Amino acid sequence: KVFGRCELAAAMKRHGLDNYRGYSLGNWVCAAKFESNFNTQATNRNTDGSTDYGILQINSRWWCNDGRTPGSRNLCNIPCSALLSSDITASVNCAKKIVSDGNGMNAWVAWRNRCKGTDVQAWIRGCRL
Ligand SMILES: [Cl-]
Repeated sequence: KVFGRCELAAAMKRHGLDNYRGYSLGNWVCAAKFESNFNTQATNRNTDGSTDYGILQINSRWWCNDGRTPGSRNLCNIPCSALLSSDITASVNCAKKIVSDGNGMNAWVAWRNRCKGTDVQAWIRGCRL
């Protein structure tokens, strides 16, 4: 499904992402906007044979196993199919692991290039959280 901005903000806050590992909620909402345009079903194929899945575009080479990616490490220990659900729990749980591995939100290029450096709290402005 396609989430609305405040709708996603509320779901992410309920899932403990606000200020997780030092990243305020706005960062996560901004990343999702530019990574998948708030669509839980977005997929992107990469040159290395990997694919990015879901609202947070989680990669199959390191994080989830999709069964067609060479050198897959499955660090979140979940099939990539689970990250295409309308429910964001699995994606969020994996996202928490990705940010904890020691490089914060730099794993997400859309966040890195289009969110970082801007006023990200503007992404949750107007929402009841
Ligand atoms: Cl899969």
